Amino acid sequence: SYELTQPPSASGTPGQRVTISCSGSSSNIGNNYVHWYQQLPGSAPKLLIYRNNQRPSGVPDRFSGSKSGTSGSLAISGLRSEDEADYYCASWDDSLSGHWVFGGGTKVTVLGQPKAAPSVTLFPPSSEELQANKATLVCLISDFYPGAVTVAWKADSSPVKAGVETTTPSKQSNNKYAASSYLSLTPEQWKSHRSYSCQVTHEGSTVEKTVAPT
Amino acid sequence: EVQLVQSGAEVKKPGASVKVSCKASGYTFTSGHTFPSYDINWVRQATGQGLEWMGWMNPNRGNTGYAQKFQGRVTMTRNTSINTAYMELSSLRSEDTAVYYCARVRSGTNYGSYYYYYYGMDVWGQGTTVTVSSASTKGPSVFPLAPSSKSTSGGTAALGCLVKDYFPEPVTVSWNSGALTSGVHTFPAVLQSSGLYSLSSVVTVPSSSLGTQTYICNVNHKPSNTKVDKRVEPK
Amino acid sequence: VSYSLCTAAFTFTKIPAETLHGTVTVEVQYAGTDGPCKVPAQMAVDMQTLTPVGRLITANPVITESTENSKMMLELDPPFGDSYIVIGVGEKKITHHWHRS
Repeated sequence: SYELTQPPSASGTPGQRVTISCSGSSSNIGNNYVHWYQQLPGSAPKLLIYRNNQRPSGVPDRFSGSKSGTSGSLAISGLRSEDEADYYCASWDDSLSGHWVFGGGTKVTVLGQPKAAPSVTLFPPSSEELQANKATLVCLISDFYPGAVTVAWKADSSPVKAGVETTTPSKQSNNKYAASSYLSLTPEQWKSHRSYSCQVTHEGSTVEKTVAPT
Repeated sequence: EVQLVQSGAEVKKPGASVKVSCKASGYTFTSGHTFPSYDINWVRQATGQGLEWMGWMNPNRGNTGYAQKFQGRVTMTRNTSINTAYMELSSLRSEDTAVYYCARVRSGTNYGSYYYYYYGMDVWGQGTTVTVSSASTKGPSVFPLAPSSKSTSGGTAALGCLVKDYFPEPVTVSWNSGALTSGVHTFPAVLQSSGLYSLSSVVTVPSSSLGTQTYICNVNHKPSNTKVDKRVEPK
Repeated sequence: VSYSLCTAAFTFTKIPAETLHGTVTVEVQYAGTDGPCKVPAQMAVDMQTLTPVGRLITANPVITESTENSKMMLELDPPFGDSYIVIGVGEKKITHHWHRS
């Protein structure tokens, strides 16, 4: 559990000012400092603001911080798409032996780009994998925006929830998102149905792909 | 310039212990009464979760302070002659699966027995993944994801490789030995209830080249010292 | 303006010093940033009850800075005989045994 309180998520459109609160108590923020860390996707955290309002060398001044009482605030002025990241506040708590306390982190989403329906690609189990007595359906989902999708699997027309693994969406170089989903079956289950479908729902619209043993 | 470089990924069984190293460069690791004094702290993060403090170590005298959660199974040391700090975590449970970071912070001020920090963690190592699982290392089976007319749009075709049932992370996938980078996407891995990972790498190529160009995915799973090359063809 | 008690650790930065009046001056460094805040200061002979003895000469002893490691000085009027200078509260309080006269 996290001993600082910050909102799990924040959002803004490019150019907007986004502020992130970080609430502590008198034994951390009250009598110490607030520092902030930015964690880009797939990256290590980096120091963004220290000692309430100081910017490390190389951090643009559109990032600012403040502290008041037992709480602090991170302000991201002139929000940019690359500001999409997790932001962590931190403080040194002096209760008993002293320990670093952290916020639970705030995911900032920057909504700056036009909507894009997903491209869906569904692969059936290969003959090789069937010969290995296994079967995996692979549903690749790319080029969607915003980065929220839900995946539903169908055997003929019945939902399938067992043996499903789907990855969290991540941003590609084309600034759109991608995800993947897996349906594990036995070869007999695969052959015992006329078709299987990967149904991807994005912003209230569903894109479907279907494969058949034959 | 200042850099913290950590040792490589680790895989361990429940009950084991792991020792992670962190080599500092770009500044003088110890003060010697002249250079600015910096401690090495350690912070870990399970995938999709927050930051969790483990402890601090002043490399000048080697004194330490550990978070209450890890007291009794953690040890932070350093070899000053090679600018390297170490973190050793014992009695590994699966909940210890996480990325372990070392981080630098200006040494605190002593108030008797009490340590006070007034600066942020200003440089972080690249992290080291520690995987704690009862699974044993296993190389992947690579299956082709063959393009058909169903995997084809306009003039482009999607083809790929399914990298199935390996442990632990990671695998890297290249295409045509690195020569093919455009249109290549390697997806994050899933962890199946078997404790084994799987992932896919896919390429979008012009459908016309399916009869003229060869496509090979090169799958490398260094933890098991396994390299697979698989040619993906249309039928 | 109204100060709340300082919450972080103190530490003596010099040996407490007897004045010409038989009082004692102490200089303390303060670890917190919640300044300006009131320095907890008293004499005691019973270290488990901390019942006050003597008195404070300094009216309103305060840390004035809102940053760490600032130094302040205060003056106490110790009872005759043996007692303790006590700065701070809780497990972080610092003490110094004093003998007057």
